[PDB]
Amino acid sequence: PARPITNWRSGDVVWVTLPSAEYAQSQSAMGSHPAYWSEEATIINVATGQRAAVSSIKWDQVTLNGKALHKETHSGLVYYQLPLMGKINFWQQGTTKAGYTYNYNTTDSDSLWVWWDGGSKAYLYISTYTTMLGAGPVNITGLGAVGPNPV
Repeated sequence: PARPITNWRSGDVVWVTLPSAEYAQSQSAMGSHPAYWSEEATIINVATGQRAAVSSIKWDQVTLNGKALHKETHSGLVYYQLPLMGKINFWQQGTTKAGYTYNYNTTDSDSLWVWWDGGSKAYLYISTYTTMLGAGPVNITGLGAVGPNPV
């Protein structure tokens, strides 16, 4: 059977869709820097072909290289980190209008962050510098390579 969507490995390719994404000026888990986020996001492991709604995944069971994801609580809410190698690339769905991240001209690598209440609701966040794709709602597609476990 195919590797489950909850099992990630370094070097995996992650394709994400953020339907009706909204702009947040300050993402608590991203150093209070801006982010686009969606509550109807889907996540795809491109090489394995497996996929699921982000809100369908139990994020405290997701692993990267067999290790639980790093998690942080900010203002009482829990966020889970899927680190990348390189940056997160995103654009307006169906267009060539690209977004860019907060650290758009640094050598910093990005991370996907997921808020999960422990039930069947979850928000996917991607770093953005500003409202270059609008304040929302805007359909956004994202693409990254899963990175190593954070020290």
